[PDB]
Amino acid sequence: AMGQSTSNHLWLLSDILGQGATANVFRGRHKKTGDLFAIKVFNNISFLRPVDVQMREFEVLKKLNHKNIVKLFAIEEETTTRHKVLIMEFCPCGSLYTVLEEPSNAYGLPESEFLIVLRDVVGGMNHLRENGIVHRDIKPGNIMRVIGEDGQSVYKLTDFGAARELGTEEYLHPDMYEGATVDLWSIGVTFYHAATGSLPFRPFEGPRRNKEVMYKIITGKPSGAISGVQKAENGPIDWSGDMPVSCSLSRGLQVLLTPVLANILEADQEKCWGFDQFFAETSDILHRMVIHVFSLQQMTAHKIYIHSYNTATIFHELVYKQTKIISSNQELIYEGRRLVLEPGRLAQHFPKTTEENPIFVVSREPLNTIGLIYEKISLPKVHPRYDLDGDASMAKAITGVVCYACRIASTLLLYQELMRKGIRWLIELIKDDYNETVHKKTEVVITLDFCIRNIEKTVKVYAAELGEISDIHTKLLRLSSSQGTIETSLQDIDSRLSPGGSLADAWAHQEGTHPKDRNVEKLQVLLNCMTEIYYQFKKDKAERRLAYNEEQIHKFDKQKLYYHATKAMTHFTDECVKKYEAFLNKSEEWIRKMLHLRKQLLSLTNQCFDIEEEVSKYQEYTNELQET
Ligand SMILES: CC(C)Oc1cncnc1-c1ccc2c(c1)N[C@@H](Nc1cc([C@@H](C)N3CCN(C(=O)CC(F)(F)F)CC3)ccn1)N2
Repeated sequence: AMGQSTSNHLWLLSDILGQGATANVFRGRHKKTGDLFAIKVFNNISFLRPVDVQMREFEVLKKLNHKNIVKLFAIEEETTTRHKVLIMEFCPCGSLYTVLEEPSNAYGLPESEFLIVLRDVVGGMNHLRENGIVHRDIKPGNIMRVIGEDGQSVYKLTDFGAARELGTEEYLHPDMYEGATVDLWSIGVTFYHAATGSLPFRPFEGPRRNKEVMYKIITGKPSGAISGVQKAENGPIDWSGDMPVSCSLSRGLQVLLTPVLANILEADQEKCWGFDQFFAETSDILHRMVIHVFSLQQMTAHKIYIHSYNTATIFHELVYKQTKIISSNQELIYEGRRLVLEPGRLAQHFPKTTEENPIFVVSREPLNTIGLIYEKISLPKVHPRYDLDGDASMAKAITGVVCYACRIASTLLLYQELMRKGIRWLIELIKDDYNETVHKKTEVVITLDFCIRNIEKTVKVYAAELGEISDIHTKLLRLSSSQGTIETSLQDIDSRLSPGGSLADAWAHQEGTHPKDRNVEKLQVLLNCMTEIYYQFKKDKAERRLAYNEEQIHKFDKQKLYYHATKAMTHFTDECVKKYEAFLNKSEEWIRKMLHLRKQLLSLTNQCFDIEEEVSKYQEYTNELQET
């Protein structure tokens, strides 16, 4: 229907993207070119109208250009109203707030996506700081997303510098609710929200007329606690200086991210960081690369963040911080071959590793098997009330839980398939140690046997030495005999290394789950059915009221969403989880049987080397006879 216009651009007010206090932005096009731009039509601008200062202000912001900041192309005045309109580049993909509405990120964004936002936000925020311009109000609803040429998102800043001539309540700083840290506060709240999927400080009901408690939480924040939430009405505050279990981030990343947030989330400027320390420590985190490590004994995958110029000694040490294995017993395997790392080798030249093909870590010393430990979350109660707004929030919650369950279920299958290979490779590598012990033993055996005969023949070729010649002769059979006693014990190990030898991995090819089971794809089918219903309830919430037929289909759909969820989690716990714990139970035992075999065969190999010294002495010594 009706739609406003300008000299160069036009748009209909139906296509609405954002409703701000001073303005409204809609989806618009250029009057020749037809390209999309965001139209900021200023509403109620007369008592201001500083065509004096804002002219110069917006002209300055126009040429201000960077890849991580929304570009202001032009400022025009409307035809029908003489209103001033900023025309900016259109971000097709929404804001960070829109992505956090997605249930897949209800418990936090993917680790990779978190690094993109973090990198872009700081760089954009840093570009305005070099110009002195500073924001304070940075919020996911104010951080837009577009898709870059490489396909991965690029985040930009967009509605800053609007606080001089005339913070989100949840992202406000304690003293400003009623410098250096006051900047950094809303960003840390943003970063906690992108990693966890929820806000740091939460009263029980929430941000309403009982919001005085919230302010006490912020003002009562002890130490380097990054979060504080009361789980009951008017109850105590559960404080924590670490991140939750539902966090999709790797544990190695949390160790570096935690100090940043603890130091950038505190009201006192005495003990809190500046933009320089902040830019330094996070930029420190982004330049490090990731090397994927799977501890095969304990079944835990790891992401070690290292600078490319760091050595392999701190690498073993940092690995000790996550697997707690001392560097000298840590043994690496890669692409099924053992891997030798010099203590001073740089990380740039490490082999290329992924989570589906990492560097395995094995230890001779026993280690407990932990597995993936994630937080068990059940479904919430579905009320029969028709509150569409309530039905929408409940849809995001219940669908996000199954998203979490489906990611873990996808992680558990990865762990098993990874366990299965690392086990199959390990035995062929330890048998190579077995291929090598008889190996090196054959050098001793024929030299020894013939050596005894030369001494056993010289008695025929030719009282004093004859009595001991026999005695050395007894000892040479004492050792040829012991060469004979261990020889029997190594073929016994060979019977177990053989298929069906009580060490085979056939158990691993049976108990757990496989991609052939297709258990993860099955849950995404039901989970997709649920999200469209979710995005539909938002669409019904936007109407505020629905016609009759649609309200009853909405009541039909809201009930199938519960039935879908129960169907998936039941398939999750009764098939995927249980068959995983059974694969984990038989996993600790087989390593015990493998590490036991590795220590005995170990000894037999040194006993064979133990013996080599004895035949190296009799090799010479007695043939070492001196004579004119
Ligand atoms: C909101 C306030 C902070 O906004 C500003 C304030 N100050 C300065 N700049 C901005 C500013 C600048 C650039 C842009 C935005 C805001 N919003 C942004 N794009 C968009 C895209 C979207 C995404 C979900 N899709 C929605 C469907 N869809 C439409 O077209 C529907 C239609 F057809 F009905 F329109 C295509 C777009 C959402 C929100 N913003 N792009």
